[PDB]
Amino acid sequence: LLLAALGRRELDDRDHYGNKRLDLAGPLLAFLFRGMFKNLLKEVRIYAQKFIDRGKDFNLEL
Amino acid sequence: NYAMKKTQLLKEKAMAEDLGDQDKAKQIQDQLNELEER
Amino acid sequence: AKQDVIEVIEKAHNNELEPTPGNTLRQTFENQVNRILNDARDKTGSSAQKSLSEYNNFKSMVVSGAKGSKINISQVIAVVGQQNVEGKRIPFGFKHRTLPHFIKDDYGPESRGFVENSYLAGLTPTEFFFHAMGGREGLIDTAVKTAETGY
Amino acid sequence: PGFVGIRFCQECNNMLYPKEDKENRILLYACRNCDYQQEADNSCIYVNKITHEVDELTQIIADVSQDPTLPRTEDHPCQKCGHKEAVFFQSHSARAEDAMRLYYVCTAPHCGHRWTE
Amino acid sequence: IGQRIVATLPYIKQEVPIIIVFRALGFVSDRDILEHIIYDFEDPEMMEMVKPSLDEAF
Amino acid sequence: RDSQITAIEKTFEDAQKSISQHYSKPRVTPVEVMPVFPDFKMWINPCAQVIFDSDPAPKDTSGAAALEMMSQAMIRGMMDEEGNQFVAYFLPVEETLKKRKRDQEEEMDYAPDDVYDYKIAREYNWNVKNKASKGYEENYFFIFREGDGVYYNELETRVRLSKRRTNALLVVKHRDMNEKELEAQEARKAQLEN
Amino acid sequence: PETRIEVEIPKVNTDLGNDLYFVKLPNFLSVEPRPFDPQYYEDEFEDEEMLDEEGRTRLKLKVENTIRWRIRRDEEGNEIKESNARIVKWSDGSMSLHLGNEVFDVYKAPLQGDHNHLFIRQGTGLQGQAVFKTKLTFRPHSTDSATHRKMTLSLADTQKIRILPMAGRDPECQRTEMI
Amino acid sequence: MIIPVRCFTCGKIVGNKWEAYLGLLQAEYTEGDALDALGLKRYCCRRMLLAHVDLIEKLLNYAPLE
Amino acid sequence: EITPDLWQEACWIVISSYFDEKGLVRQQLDSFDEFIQMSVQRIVEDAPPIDLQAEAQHASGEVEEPPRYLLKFEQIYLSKPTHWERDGAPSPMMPNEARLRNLTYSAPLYVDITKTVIKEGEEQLQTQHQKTFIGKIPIMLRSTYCLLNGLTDRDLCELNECPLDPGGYFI
Amino acid sequence: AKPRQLHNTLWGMVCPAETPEGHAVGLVKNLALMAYISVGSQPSPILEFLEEWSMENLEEISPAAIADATKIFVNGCWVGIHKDPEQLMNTLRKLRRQMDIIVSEVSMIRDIREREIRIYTDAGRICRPLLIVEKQKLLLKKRHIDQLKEREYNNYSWQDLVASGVVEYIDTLEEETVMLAMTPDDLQEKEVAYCSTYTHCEIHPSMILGVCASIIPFPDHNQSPRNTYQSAMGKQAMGVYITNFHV
Ligand SMILES: [Zn+2]
Ligand SMILES: [Zn+2]
Ligand SMILES: [Zn+2]
Repeated sequence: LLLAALGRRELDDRDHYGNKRLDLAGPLLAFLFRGMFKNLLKEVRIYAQKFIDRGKDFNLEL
Repeated sequence: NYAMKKTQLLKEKAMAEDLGDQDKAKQIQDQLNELEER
Repeated sequence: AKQDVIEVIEKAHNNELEPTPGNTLRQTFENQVNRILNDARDKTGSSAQKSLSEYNNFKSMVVSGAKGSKINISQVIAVVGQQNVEGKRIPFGFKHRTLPHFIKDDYGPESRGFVENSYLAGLTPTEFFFHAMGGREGLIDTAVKTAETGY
Repeated sequence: PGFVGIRFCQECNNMLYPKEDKENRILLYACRNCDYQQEADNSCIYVNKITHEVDELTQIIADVSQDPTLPRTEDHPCQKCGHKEAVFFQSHSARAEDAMRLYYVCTAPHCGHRWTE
Repeated sequence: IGQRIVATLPYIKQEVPIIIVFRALGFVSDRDILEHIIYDFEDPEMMEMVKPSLDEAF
Repeated sequence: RDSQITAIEKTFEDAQKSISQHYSKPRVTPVEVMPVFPDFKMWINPCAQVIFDSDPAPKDTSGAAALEMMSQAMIRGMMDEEGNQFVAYFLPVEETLKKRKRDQEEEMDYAPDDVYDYKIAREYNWNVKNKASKGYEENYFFIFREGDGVYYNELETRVRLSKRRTNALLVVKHRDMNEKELEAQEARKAQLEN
Repeated sequence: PETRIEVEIPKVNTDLGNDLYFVKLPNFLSVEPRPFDPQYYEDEFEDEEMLDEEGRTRLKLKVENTIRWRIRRDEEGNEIKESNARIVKWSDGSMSLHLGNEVFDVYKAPLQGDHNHLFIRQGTGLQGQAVFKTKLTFRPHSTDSATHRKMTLSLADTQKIRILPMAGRDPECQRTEMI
Repeated sequence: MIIPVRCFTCGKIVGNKWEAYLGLLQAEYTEGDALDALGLKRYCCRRMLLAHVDLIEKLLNYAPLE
Repeated sequence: EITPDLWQEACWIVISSYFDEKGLVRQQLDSFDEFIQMSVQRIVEDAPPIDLQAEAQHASGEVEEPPRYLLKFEQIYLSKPTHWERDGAPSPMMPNEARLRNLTYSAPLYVDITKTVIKEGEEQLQTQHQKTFIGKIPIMLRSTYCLLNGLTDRDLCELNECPLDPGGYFI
Repeated sequence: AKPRQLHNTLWGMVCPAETPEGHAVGLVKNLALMAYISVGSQPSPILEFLEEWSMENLEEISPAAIADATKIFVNGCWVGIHKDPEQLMNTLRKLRRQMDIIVSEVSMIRDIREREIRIYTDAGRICRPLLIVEKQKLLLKKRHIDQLKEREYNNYSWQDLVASGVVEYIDTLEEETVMLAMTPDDLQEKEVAYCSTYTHCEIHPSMILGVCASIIPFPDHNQSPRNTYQSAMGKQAMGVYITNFHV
């Protein structure tokens, strides 16, 4: 930052492609799948919660 | 007739899904005939 | 034109160029090179005009005023010319240079966007890309002004 | 005028700042935290080059001599080693960039001599 | 008088003076801090530029 | 398990069968067929792969001639002014090259009374990694012997040399290996069976 | 001043022949230095798990494309060495690697840039033997084979995914377990 | 997809020559020589066979409707 | 070296080789395959294992140390595209079948789960439920996980599919 | 306007003409014919290779030693500093040119004046293959071509070319420290030396055009905006879009 401020270095260009990356089908789906799976675990949590707080046994298949 | 895929899929599935090597060979014999059969 | 530009570029590199009142050296330098290249394009265009026969059909569409102008004739027959973005010569998009094919701190004609071919001769990839850079701007402005003037 | 730079406290290694000797009327350097203190060396508190008169040589580095993307001239033998091949480029610093002045570096290893003409 | 440097840290509802961030990382002396920034103390020009931030975190 | 061992065995029996057409461009014909075997002579030697960061070749020799000089070069570990150990690279003179080549014509491994001269060229930092270290990647080399076959060896040890920062002449006289040195090869040789 | 180093060490000998080629086999090809015997065989006990298709992908290449050699004794007891791989030279100067009955292309390229050398360590020194001059590069022919389709995954060489054989009534499995 | 029956510009029948042209194409004839053999000299006619793409060969790969 | 005369031939021959080597959607096919091969497992293990503790009923009249159930996800499995008829009978799901039946060209996913319960310092019984069924993931066409993977020209048209299709899209 | 504008950085990576002319003008782009996007790979082989090299690891090095040393960033992670990075870069290049430690997607950038080494192995890096130029002479000789004209029979390919260190994949970020020739048949001769230090040569400059832009004949003989409109119009042209269209 100082270098640029001192003018010893030219500013970075947001449109310079050297500063850019393209999100392919991998990161795209991974970004989705991460959220959907992580929340899915809450479903398993609450389901087990219903049985196990009662001290009962939760069938994970459900 | 279009079941070449079905026979090929059946033979391909059996080879990895079946623990015996004989099933893949028996399917392979049918598979060679399949070029004419379809 | 290329030689004259090179000579001026070297004088500039030698810092022999006088900054006019108010303007800086770089500003007068930019002005000088642009002037020379514009003059080159204009002079070559003029020479093309003077060479066109009355059966030349671009000129027939220019003197009737129906479609085209002497500048288009210059670009097709004589030379395409300097390709500008924001009114200026092609900028050093890469670090201190316009393309990986040119060397750092290269202010030469084709190095900064001066297309030395006419469209009939076709554009070399560097000057082809410089013409692409110049042509994209018009399309973008075309797309946004409709949104400003309607309001 | 010179150029004042940052100094760190030997005690806390924090930056040291100038203070006047209110009695002897002289300049002192003192740590803003601990009373660590020493007598100042410049008599100059600050400098600000408005013209930006600068020794471009300090920011130029010899490592650029091997840059393959740098123009080379057989026309300018190295003033230090005399080697014919030298790289040349402009001073990319706001006031130096406005001046468009050129810098030359030798295309010879361990020589790397950099000069302007 | 000016040119203080602040970092917009994620989840931090307000911008934070960076010299504080270096002390917070455990690089508590200004020497340490600059050692991670001003790799070469031979730069009076750059050293003079961080002072606004150093003052804010002094 | 046995169905795969059986499948592997088939490949050895099939490998002696002759070839009659190219896998494409069938109009072409075969010049030479060679089987691939491990070099039974070379495995007993504690082989180390030396990887340099940049070209070590001697300035006076170009092309195929230059590689011959480097191929017979000798390298030694040294201890510097600060006590850090490094590697010295020594190159043979033409006379040393003649002696080394001469021994092949006389069918001798080395002459017990002769001495071989090598002079230091450059100093290098060293890193030695072998198969017992985690994540080691296998490098191989094949020796082609026309009319005989292909004999290969695996590079069990990898040495990386990078330019560092003592003008030494290495004069080496050879002797036969002792009982412990032969045992030192055989302990290394044991990775070839069971 | 010339630092004089006089040393006595045994010479380690190498028979370098006429041509030396460097070889790094891609993940779908491999080489075994021990003589192949079904007895004392390498413990390649992968299949007992009743593997999925990623496991069979690696297993198929590991079992079928691993180059091995063995010592065989004839009826008179003379030892004949058999290898399952052999290299063939063609009239146009090209080459090919043969792994049993299957055929693979071999392109000759001289080793540019990398200064890779063979040395033998003795005590504190290394005795030079050779510099690699040319390397072998391989590519599979025989596109009609099903094996070529699965080799695409071989690069996959923390857990890695598996493929079930598309088997089971899954909708029924869902419906029934949820009861 | 399949050879046009007639030359788009002039009207000469070009549908009855594609198999002949393919026979000529088996040999090392340049695309121009086949037309020369088939006697198609005006470029309007020549463009018809020179630019044709016989995709119907691909269309036959699909399973048949007994 | 290559003369200017042959450099033009060499140049288009090299480009042709590139088009033999890499198709036009290589990065997509590669990304989806990598998503299936690496990122999906990475995402699975990247989740923290669950530790659930029963809400104290205080029925004992004392501050209870309620039993807690723990789960950790292990191995991941992905079948090939599978179509189950209404009866759940599994059959290969072909892209054209999914297209005509407006199905989703997807394959079911399975994961190994170790179930656990930790009763104070008293015995805990960590147990496991292997190859549990997770949702169905659509496969990108022509990926390695497709059924039209590495399939020859004869096969694809026989599968009523186009052999020139680069893939890289989902159904 | 910048996000819609055709920046120099797009050369050879993104087609310069093929973009929608509507509100998506300049925002929506299309890839050049030889543009490849890194799928991504782990840095682990490289990290140990760096740690064993003459790199003072960042976790190990003294601040004073960082001044006259390049800072190495891997996937942007600053991991250490190096005192003679040219030797490092030579090694790193040598490795990539063999596809050994350094896989073929990785991009290693040495900022000479800046003293930075940025190594990227992650995914999403758009890159393209380029010819390597060591001297003012090609790495690609007739033996490669002779093998390749027969590529119909023998499968000689890119893998052999890169594994042999004749071709290399340069990423946009790395393309700033390479000196690139357009053609070896002309940029290896000289009249008055312009560069004399080329590092790469374009395989073929027409490969900067995209899919719709590559059907255009004589695109350098047209005003570029017209080319853009054709590029757009190539997306509206009717035709046989697939062989199973009847199914
Ligand atoms: Zn203090
Ligand atoms: Zn010099
Ligand atoms: Zn006609």
